Amino acid sequence: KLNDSNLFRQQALINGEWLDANNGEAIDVTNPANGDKLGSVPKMGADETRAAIDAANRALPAWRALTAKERATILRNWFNLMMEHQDDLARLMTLEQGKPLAEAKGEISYAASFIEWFAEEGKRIYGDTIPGHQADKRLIVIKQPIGVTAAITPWNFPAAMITRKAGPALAAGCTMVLKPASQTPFSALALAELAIRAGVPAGVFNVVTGSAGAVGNELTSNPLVRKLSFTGSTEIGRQLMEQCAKDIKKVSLELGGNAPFIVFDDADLDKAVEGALASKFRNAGQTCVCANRLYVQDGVYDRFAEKLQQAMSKLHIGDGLDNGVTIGPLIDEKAVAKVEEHIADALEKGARVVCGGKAHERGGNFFQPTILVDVPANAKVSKEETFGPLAPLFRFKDEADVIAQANDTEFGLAAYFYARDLSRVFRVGEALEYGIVGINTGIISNEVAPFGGIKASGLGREGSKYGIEDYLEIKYMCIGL
Amino acid sequence: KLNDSNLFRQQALINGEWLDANNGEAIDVTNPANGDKLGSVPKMGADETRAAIDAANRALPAWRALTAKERATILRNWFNLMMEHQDDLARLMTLEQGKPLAEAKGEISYAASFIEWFAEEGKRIYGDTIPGHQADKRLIVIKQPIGVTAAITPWNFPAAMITRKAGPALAAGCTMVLKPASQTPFSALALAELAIRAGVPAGVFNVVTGSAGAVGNELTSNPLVRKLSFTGSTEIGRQLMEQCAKDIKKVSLELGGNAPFIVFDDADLDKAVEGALASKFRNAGQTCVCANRLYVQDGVYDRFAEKLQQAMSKLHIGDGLDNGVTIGPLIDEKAVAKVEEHIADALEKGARVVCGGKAHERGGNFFQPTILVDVPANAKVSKEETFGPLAPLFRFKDEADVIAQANDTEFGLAAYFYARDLSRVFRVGEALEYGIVGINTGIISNEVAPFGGIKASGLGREGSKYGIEDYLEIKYMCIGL
Amino acid sequence: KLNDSNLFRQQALINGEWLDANNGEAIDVTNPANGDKLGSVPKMGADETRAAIDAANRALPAWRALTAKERATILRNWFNLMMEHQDDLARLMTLEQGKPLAEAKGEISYAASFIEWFAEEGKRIYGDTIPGHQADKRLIVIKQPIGVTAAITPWNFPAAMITRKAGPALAAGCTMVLKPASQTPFSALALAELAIRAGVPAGVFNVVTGSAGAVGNELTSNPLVRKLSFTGSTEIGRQLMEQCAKDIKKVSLELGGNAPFIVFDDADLDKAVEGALASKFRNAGQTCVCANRLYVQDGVYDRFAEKLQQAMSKLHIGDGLDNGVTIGPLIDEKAVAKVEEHIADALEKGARVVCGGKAHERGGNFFQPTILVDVPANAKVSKEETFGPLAPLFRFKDEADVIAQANDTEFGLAAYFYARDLSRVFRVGEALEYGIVGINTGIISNEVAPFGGIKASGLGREGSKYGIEDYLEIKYMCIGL
Amino acid sequence: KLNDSNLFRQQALINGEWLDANNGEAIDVTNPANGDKLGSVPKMGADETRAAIDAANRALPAWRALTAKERATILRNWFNLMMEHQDDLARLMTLEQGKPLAEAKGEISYAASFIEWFAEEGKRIYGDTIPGHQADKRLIVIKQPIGVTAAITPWNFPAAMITRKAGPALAAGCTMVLKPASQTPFSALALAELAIRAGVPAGVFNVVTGSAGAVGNELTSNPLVRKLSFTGSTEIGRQLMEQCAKDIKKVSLELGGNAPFIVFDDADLDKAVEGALASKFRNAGQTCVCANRLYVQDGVYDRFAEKLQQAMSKLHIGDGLDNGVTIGPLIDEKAVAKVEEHIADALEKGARVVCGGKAHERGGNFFQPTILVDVPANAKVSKEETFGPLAPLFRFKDEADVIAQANDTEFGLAAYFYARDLSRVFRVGEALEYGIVGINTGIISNEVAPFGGIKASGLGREGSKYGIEDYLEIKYMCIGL
Ligand SMILES: NC(=O)c1ccc[n+]([C@@H]2O[C@H](COP(=O)([O-])OP(=O)(O)OC[C@H]3O[C@@H](n4cnc5c(N)ncnc54)[C@H](OP(=O)(O)O)[C@@H]3O)[C@@H](O)[C@H]2O)c1
Ligand SMILES: NC(=O)c1ccc[n+]([C@@H]2O[C@H](COP(=O)([O-])OP(=O)(O)OC[C@H]3O[C@@H](n4cnc5c(N)ncnc54)[C@H](OP(=O)(O)O)[C@@H]3O)[C@@H](O)[C@H]2O)c1
Repeated sequence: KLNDSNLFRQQALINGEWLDANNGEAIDVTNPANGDKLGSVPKMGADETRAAIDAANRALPAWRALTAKERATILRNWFNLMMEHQDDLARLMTLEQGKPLAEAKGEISYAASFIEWFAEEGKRIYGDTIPGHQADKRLIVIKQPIGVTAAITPWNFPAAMITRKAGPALAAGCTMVLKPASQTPFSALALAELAIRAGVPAGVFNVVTGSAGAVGNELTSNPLVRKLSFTGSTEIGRQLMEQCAKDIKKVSLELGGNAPFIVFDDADLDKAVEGALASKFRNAGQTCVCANRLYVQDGVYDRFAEKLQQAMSKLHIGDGLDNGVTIGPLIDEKAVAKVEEHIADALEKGARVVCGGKAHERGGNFFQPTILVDVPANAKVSKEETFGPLAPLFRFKDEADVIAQANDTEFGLAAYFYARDLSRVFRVGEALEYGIVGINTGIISNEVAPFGGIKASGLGREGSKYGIEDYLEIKYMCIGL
Repeated sequence: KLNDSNLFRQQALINGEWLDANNGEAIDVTNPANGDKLGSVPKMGADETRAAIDAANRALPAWRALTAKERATILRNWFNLMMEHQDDLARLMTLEQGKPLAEAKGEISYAASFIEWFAEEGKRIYGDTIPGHQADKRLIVIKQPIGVTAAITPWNFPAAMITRKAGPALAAGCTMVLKPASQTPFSALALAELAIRAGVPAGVFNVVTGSAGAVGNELTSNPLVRKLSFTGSTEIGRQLMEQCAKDIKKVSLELGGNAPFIVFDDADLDKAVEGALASKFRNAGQTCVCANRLYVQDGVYDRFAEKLQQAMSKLHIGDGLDNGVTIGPLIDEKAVAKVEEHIADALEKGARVVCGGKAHERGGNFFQPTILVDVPANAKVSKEETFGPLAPLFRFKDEADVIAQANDTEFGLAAYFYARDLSRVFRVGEALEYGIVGINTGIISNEVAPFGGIKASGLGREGSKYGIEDYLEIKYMCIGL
Repeated sequence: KLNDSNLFRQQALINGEWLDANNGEAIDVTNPANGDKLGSVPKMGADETRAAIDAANRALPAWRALTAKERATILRNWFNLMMEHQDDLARLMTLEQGKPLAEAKGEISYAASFIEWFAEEGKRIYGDTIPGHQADKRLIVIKQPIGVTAAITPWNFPAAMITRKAGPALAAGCTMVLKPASQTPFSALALAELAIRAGVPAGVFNVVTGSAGAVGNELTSNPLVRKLSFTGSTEIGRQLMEQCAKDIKKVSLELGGNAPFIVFDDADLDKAVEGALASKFRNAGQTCVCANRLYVQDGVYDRFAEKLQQAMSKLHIGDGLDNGVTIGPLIDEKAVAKVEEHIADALEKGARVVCGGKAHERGGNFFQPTILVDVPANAKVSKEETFGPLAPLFRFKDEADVIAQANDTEFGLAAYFYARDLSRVFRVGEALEYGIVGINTGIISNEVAPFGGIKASGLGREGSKYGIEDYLEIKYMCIGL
Repeated sequence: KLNDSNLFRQQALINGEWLDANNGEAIDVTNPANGDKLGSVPKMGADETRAAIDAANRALPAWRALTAKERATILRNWFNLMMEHQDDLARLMTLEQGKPLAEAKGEISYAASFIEWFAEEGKRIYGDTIPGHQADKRLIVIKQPIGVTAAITPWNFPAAMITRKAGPALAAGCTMVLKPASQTPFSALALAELAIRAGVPAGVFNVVTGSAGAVGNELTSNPLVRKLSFTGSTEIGRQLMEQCAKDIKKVSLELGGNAPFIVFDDADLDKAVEGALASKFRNAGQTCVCANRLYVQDGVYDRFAEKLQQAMSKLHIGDGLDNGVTIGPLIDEKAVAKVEEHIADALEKGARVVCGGKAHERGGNFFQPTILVDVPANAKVSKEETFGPLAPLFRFKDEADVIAQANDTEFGLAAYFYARDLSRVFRVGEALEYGIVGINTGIISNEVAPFGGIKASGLGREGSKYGIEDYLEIKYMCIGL
């Protein structure tokens, strides 16, 4: 398999040391395309996690004390190494998580861009001087690393989730203990390996593998951890925020979404269809910003449905390492069951399957890209994140009406719409209750803009100048002359 | 009492209406100097709070839709009214909370400044344009009001605590339901009255008085509330943050502090003493940023102690309405009990009373300005928040030792130090784990600088350009050409 | 006359004293509507200007040394006084410059807004801290007043031109010597009077009246003057910039414009006509941002021309003090002469007058609002600033053609266009070589956005956070630990 | 000689082509250490410069149209190449300009950092959105490249002067025509060569060699050039600013300095001496920020003078290619003469040579580091830029006195002072009329902070987030809904 075999790691990284769990237990990792065992990863608990936090704390003063340029040098080394080893990293990711190799290569590039961006940002952590309240007073604001930080990351973007958190943390001058998804830990550990090679000192970046709560409970209850960042389900987000209350930790969360994708009568339809295909079926729909509800205005509903159906039959389901495959398997059978459930629920409420609608002939974790039409506003899918390759099409008549429908949810991460009228664009863009709004495009991803949710969708922002804020503390100094 | 009798309110403000509780129950409010009943306020519960939230929700679109200048006009009217009625407002505050009239006048001025500052800041909510990731993409960031907000405020700064939250909320384009302290609600309600007179529309700013549980539980559990701001004890902060997890609310907290006040060998000792007197004994020590631990270097310990004792003998205890009174009573008998406990604890651990030491001859809520020496680091008085006119005094050797001692706490709000050497000032200023650092000054309060805590001391900042951020949501728009 | 007779001043203000010229010579000021003498102002020269500069220099340390808040108090007093005396100030302006009373009241309000805006901005002059290049280095940037400043202002906006320069100068902590237009000096002197009443100290703001080059030569050659701001003709801009080279003065310039006004096929035509009317005929076309060239796409040319002609009928010419008058006289005979020359030049090159086109029946400085068609691109009116009620109409074919035509000029001040298509709006908005671009609106004026030109049109910006920059010097401080 | 022989170029670079002058005339370049001919560069004039401007103009749309990241990729390649070829570039520079090899290597590294920094800054050109003046208005500010730019650079920092201007220009999206110093053109042309290798397209960066005004007259009179940046003498700065007035060009200037270096009673003397040695004798005192006047307080004057004299023994004069040489030759005989003239005027006015005092035994351009004492304020050296290894020592009594003396000059570039007292540091730091202030350090150079002068010392800033502003135009767009 790999050009560089040392990128494949079956041990956790704590304080510069590759280690097994104290008790020797491991978690098996399997290939979602076929069920084959790829390897394993330590099943760590509180004790190893505690040791990792103590290592992060011990390494903090010396990391914090480096110049921004010397941190930038190390981080840029990390970035360069990621790009150098791109092919191996992509292969590793396809094997453990399932997405097509081209998608995985794209993710490596995107993931790496966070390391580069924040290396640069670290040199631009600006304080302020503020005109004084009295002639004999001087006011200075500085921004300093929050300290030891914890990160919990999901399985759907096994590389980019890491770098979206480690990038700003390390560039801020913080240290980090990261717990990657048990289903896709290899990508995280490979990045850890490249961090060593880049010159990241022992204890500055630690990767601890184990079962959800064992590691997580220690991360949220240890007062040395001053900041937690989590990406995943809304329910676990709730529990983690509750747990963080004891120490009044600063918490960043990127949670559930239920993205509306809105096509107005004045849209460029071919572009809407391309946007919809890219937005819905990226990572087989296993994305927090995937179109989950497709609202199409009555004037263009029939034409759009036809074009979308034409475009969808062109997708190739298969093993993500094979030529021309554009839809891989879902992560597990639990993901499949949810897609199945959403389809059944839409049917019981009067929707019609136009195409797909069932598990793929391959079985296992493979599901057919599917289109539902005549989907009513009371359907589960209208309220609940699908996380799979299902396009449900909601009809609409009126702009005010669709805005009300789009916003009628506790979530508020990404939304998309297609329209050409300037005034319409402003009205809809402004009225949508979402943290991210794609306008005439289905692909919004980059490292330079703030990515995050409002409402039940989360707290804080990732990427951009705003992204590093969450890892800093403001200090106000008032000097008496 | 008052020049304008209509400033004294004994009813809550909901949706522009002055109301009693539905069940007509009231909370009595007494004068802490003597125990006299001043009046009462409604004892509202979930029902009235719910109705207030619904009013704030209803009022939000039209408030949000005003220009920043028209919001500024209304807020500047409120500011001007506060300053016009300064004398009445100060009197009202002295009567209900106890502080000397001059301190109350000072607080009105400071409280009002937040309204003015944020009126101005509202016009300066700047979005961004960011260079695109592709030639056919445009990136725009806008900042919009988070929506309906809740505020819970304490008794120690009965006017400033209101304006530090209502100012940025309203200027951001949010609406607000505020629950003021049951011991000092009149200040809040007078401000409410002036908000009506200023042109603040019905439902934009609501003040609900009642039991903490009954009002607070509704604030934290109603999903229409998207943001909570609280100032008070660390334990209630923990509970409120837990409760906010359900809706993933944005939370601002300003909590406990245990402020170290550090005097180095090279300090101006007369200035250090002045700063210590101002910092420790302001509001009789009932301040979240009050000096709570006095660290004085070996070389100057004896001289500082002598000078401090000279300066303190000049302190005058009495009714806050009387000439020359500089120490008023504490807020209630439990305030006294805590101070008494901290003394008892330090003595049992081998400390010495240098002056004060017990409850004043007047009795009731009055307490003797107290200094302790020979206090060990594990004493209640040096680990917990005292909120009384009691200071332990510590000797230290050098820079390294005192920094370690200063930072050896779960808190992180304010710290102070006195030194003249430039290098020392940077070293100590940077090393202190506090959100606020006073350097050669004991008074750091203003509206223009970010005020808040790190660690267990809070989340978010109040005042300054950063203050309004906590009430805004960032929206990223990506336009496809 | 006036409600407050002391607003009418016939003396200059130097160092808090109302003075005549040393030689007692005066400049007569006449009413452009009828030629009546209104009064006179001192005809000052180098001597009095030098004394004004010395007074500004002398007052600088104490003005600079005030807190931002105390400068804000004084400037807000000035703002408030301007609004209080709005009616008198508007009357005074209509009498001396000619514009309709409603336009003059509008200008007072707009002029005043600069004083308020900058009073606020003075409190928000932010320095920086920058991460250091070495561990033992600290980098701090502060912004300080440039020092003594000079302002030269034109006759077309006799109040707003003052406040757009004095506002940011005084808020920055600078002092100022201002030379107003000889044709409209009363508005400037009234403002000066209000500055006294507001608490602006002697020598902080001085108004010297006199003949262009005598006062100007002293302003540009005196090394105590560190900054010059000028609004007027391009040719005088060139000369003043040349003169400022000796001392390497910081120079702000707002110069000539030749504003294209572009109407696309997909425009809302009624809104385009309304915008065109407002943009072209405001201040009788005597505005640096007035539509000077009207480009209308082939598909809508005929309809637009018809509608514009209908709308122009409801403009009423007369004395600006009379009810319903919407076009006053031009400033003088020379202005009438330039409009006649533009029309004559157009006609001899094949142009055709649609309506108007001759001096008004009243004579003097009154001119008929005029539409010209068949105007060649080599016509004086398509190349030069007209500053009169003259609307030439240009046909166009496609977007790329009109952009090339709009940009084919040395000027680059304001441009306007009307379109509904989102992509078109971006393409055109981005490609126009102008400092200010109105999109689907003819009225772009406010204090909060940066106003200024590119190319031969000027240097620097007025209004906004960028406006105060031109009156500050950046100071970089590098501290060695 | 060089590792990479193609770095040594004897032709100009215009539109991607290496060219001789139209008339084949060349300028000889000699080694200042011995007078040897190194080679020559074209003696170009108006015609070639005009062709270069046309080439820059032609290349602008496609350079402007790239994404910020693709410009960053090209610029980072340039940076990397500079660091890769550091040894050759350093050698080339030492040969043509004379400075020690270690100084030259340091300049290459410093010069390269501007290219890196601005590559990063280009991705961070932020526009704004501003809250509207009316509910139906939206305000957007964008920042766009100013267009074709011209740069004129001096001989003292033959690499860093180029990159300080080309860096921000190209990162802004501008194109550039650069005229390097005729005495040190090879460094510029080598950088040009690496720009080709980096992927900088033809016409984006042009280097035209020629003698002063020939090239300069065309740069300043050609209206396609919209921005000029110049570093050199004050007198040429004045002339260039005058010439730029015709087109109202945006002008950046870094001119003469006369840096005061102030040592207070409470300074660390050994550190002051080290700082003074580094500040005064870097590049043999041929730097715009070199200490030119040494003010030492009465209490420490004698001790400082003794220590400075001891330290001046650590200076080793010779060929910059030889081991341990720390002072090279001056640039030419005219430089030697000016130093001899300053010493003579100082002695004529009563000053005394403590050490050195005349040309170095080698002759040619070699001069002895000199200390003067007993220097009066009327000496030329107190008013004029020496640009040579001459340290004059002034005695001062107190703070107010030295501040007044320091500021008593038309210059305002760099100043330095040594003091430990916090209050003193603020007082003096704030009161100094300089763009750059070193505090307890003699070395202030970096790419992250704004570098530039006030008063007659310049316009604009180089390095930092501010550095790019001078190369952008602000565009205000106002959208009507
Ligand atoms: N991009 C996203 O915002 C995102 C990502 C993933 C899932 N989801 C949503 O969640 C749904 C299904 O849930 P899921 O199982 O994939 O995600 P989940 O339960 O929210 O878990 C996400 C990650 O958090 C860890 N985790 C769970 N509970 C924890 C705890 N108490 N303490 C510490 N860590 C804990 C898990 O670790 P283990 O791997 O060890 O179990 C997992 O890697 C999906 O269908 C999707 O809608 C969203
Ligand atoms: N860092 C600085 O601010 C700096 C730098 C250099 C000099 N100086 C000052 O000037 C003195 C040295 O004299 P200098 O002859 O080197 O100074 P200068 O006359 O200002 O020359 C500086 C550079 O600008 C070029 N130049 C001069 N006039 C020009 C014009 N009209 N158009 C276009 N380019 C023009 C020259 O090119 P050519 O080589 O082709 O003649 C030279 O390389 C020093 O003693 C110092 O005080 C200061």
